[PDB]
Amino acid sequence: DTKIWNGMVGELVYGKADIAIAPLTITLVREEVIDFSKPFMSLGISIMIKKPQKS
Amino acid sequence: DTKIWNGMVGELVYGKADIAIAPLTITLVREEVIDFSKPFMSLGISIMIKKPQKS
Repeated sequence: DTKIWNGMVGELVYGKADIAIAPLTITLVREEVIDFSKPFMSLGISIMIKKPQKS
Repeated sequence: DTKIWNGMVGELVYGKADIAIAPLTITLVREEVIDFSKPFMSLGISIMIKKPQKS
């Protein structure tokens, strides 16, 4: 409704922070409001399961 | 010696091509001469072996 970026983006768009070195997902809506560097950590959705156990 | 980029970079730096949509490794020496987009295909050096031959 207010279309206010909160968080670290709201600290970068509104000038409260000079840069954000943090785990931050580069999305297209975040791309248009702040300039990202090239990604240092490629990742994605992964599968966490228990380790198998003898039974 | 001549410090001439060949290839598609030599087609982009020297204006012979307007854009390069191609499999192209984003390196730092290539970053300074042409502007890359954010990477669409994260990858790296992988291990190709034969499939096991259980018979």
